[PDB]
Amino acid sequence: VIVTRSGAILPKPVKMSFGLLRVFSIVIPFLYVGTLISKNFAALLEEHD
Amino acid sequence: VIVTRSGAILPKPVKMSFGLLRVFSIVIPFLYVGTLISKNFAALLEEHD
Amino acid sequence: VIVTRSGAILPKPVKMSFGLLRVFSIVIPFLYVGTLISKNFAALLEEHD
Amino acid sequence: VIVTRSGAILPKPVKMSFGLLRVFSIVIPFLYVGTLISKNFAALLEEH
Amino acid sequence: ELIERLEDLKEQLAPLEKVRIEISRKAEKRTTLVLWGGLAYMATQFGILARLTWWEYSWDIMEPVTYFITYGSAMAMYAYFVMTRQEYVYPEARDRQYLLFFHKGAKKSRFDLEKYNQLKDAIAQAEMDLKRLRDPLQVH
Amino acid sequence: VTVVYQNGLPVISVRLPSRRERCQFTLKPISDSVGVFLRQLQEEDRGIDRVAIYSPDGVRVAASTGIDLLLLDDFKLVINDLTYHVRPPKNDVKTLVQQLYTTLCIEQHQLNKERELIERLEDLKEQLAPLEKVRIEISRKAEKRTTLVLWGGLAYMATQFGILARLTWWEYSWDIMEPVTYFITYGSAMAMYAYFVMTRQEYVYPEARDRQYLLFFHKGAKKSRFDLEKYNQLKDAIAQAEMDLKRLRD
Amino acid sequence: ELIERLEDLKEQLAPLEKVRIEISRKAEKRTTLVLWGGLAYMATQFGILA
Amino acid sequence: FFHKGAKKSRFDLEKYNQLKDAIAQAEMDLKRLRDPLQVHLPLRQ
Amino acid sequence: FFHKGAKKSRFDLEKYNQLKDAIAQAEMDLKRLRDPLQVHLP
Amino acid sequence: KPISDSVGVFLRQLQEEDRGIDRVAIYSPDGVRVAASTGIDLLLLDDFKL
Repeated sequence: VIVTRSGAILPKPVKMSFGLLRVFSIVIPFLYVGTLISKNFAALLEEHD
Repeated sequence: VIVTRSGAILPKPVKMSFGLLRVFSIVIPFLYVGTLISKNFAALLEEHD
Repeated sequence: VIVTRSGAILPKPVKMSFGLLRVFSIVIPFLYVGTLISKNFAALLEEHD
Repeated sequence: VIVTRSGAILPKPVKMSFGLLRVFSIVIPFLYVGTLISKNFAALLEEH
Repeated sequence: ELIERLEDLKEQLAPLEKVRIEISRKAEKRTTLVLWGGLAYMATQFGILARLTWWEYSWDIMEPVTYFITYGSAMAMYAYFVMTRQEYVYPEARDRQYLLFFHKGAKKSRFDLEKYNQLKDAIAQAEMDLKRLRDPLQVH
Repeated sequence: VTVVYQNGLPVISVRLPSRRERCQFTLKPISDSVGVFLRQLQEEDRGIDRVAIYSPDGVRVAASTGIDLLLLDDFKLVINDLTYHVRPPKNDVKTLVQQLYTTLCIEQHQLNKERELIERLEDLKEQLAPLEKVRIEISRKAEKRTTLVLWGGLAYMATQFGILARLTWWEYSWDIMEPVTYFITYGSAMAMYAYFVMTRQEYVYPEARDRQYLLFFHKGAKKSRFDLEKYNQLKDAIAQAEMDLKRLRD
Repeated sequence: ELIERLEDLKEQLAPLEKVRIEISRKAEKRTTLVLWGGLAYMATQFGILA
Repeated sequence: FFHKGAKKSRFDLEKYNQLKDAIAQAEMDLKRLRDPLQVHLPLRQ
Repeated sequence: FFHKGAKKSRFDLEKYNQLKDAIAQAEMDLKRLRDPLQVHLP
Repeated sequence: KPISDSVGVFLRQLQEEDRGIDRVAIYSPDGVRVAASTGIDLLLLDDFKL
């Protein structure tokens, strides 16, 4: 990859600036939503069968 | 790569003739065919032994 | 993959003979080795352990 | 992958200098220290 | 004559470019939401099973659910191969989605895409010809 | 009448005077003649009192003219009585003396360009020497940091294997640590998608190490006051001069 | 002369492509069905373990 | 399946692919003849 | 496997490389001279 | 066409158009005759007798 056919150096690959908290804060609140959606469904369905 | 080498734009692809509905209508009958043949082998094994 | 750049046709791929059978000619004799040698391993460690 | 465009044969694919002796001296003692530190982590959680 | 034709082609290329940039922004906005919802669905499906099976329920019942989830994923990766007729790889799908959203917006604004991608080629060919005219080896 | 060469051949859809068959005719643009296409047109039908093609000023065209010469403009097609007006879908010495002059000139001009292109090749390879010396040491110090990531991933693969190895056989059952060891696999799949969505890259190892390599290298050169935009400019210009100099001989 | 040469090579293509398109249409008719059949083997195995 | 169907309906294929290759070889030279005539810059090979 | 095979069989990889290079180079140079658009040989 | 046709092709074409024609000759402004291999662009430089 680093070997350009002239022998040059590639430009820097662009990181997503402040995307780490964007990943973590789409993981964690959707994790807690998928967490809370589980308890109030099985107890709602087993007590009505 | 979406922008082609000349700088133009690649053409639009195809969708194939209500594909979601016939995928849906080929995956649901064979599930009941699978439980039918499971019922057939479960009857045949216990009756034959 | 199907057609050539010139619009021609790729020729027939060669088919190695007994390909329906040569895989089983190695699988079936060598499944017996793993069948037998772990039973022998159990019969060997039954006395020591 | 075997020949060049012209049919010439590719040069020697390099193997690194005794690299199996280098990787196997990293696999086993890390496998041992990660085995042992789980006891240390389990002990205080058993205490709590 | 060549350097006068190339500025004419850039003049034709200039005014229609802005609405193409805006349709590209629309397709990027509609694709980035899908690319983050792909992670949001997995973050949901993690906590669907994780709250249950560790200290609310038993593992010996969620594991039949678990293998069938991991097999429905293997069926969903093949269904995309049946429909789209290619292999499902992560940078070979988002580009399809972005191209499809771009051609979706190219009728809601209707900016002559077929004129645009045809216009982008003759400027490149004259751009190469102006380079080849001024070849420093042979005098021109 | 219709003139369409979408099939590669200009097909004309003609019917006859006072008849019913709208027949299509496929013919050659350049190797076919009018006066012999009209032979094939007249051998089949019956109304051959007149079959002709005129200029729109009433002048009869020749029989042995070509088809491409005819369909470049308009014409009357005339069968026995009526008219079909047809409309189809529609310095040389100064360049030669320039081509003749440039033969007498380039024989000197290549030797002119050669012993100055050699100088331009030399004065850049003189410039290359200290920046190469800095670049090799920066590349090696980034190379060790790159190599330590490749070994540290295997180190984590070895530590995780041991922490799964001991406590599934001793002090904790497999039946409770199996759901422990499933979610490390699922969280690894989520992290493999997260590396794609965060860096715009398919997670493959020879591209992952070269993604980390530039993040190491450019920052480790910027911390050491290194002008990379000199070093790649020189490697651009020397390769440009080399591909220029290869065009001289062959 | 090359456009006249290409003229005959285009003239000769027209009868031979008919059998070509026929065999292509008839051979794709098995490939589509074996793709759906490869889906069917995956579909029935999700049924028989339920 | 295409070779099986071509044997099934007796299709001569070495005629066909060479008939396509001759058309493509003619189109390559028609492409290369566009440059020196209507551009008046030297041919490349 | 090919490298240690050619070592223990002792024939040349270097000649078979450098000469098969010149085969394709000479054939390319001959095809660039029998070009029917660039008339040299009537 | 001035690039392919010759005098001997044009007079053969004019002979093919009719049948009552029996003798043709393109002369010069002078009394001399132009042969049947001269290109058309070497004929249309000056006026000529038919």
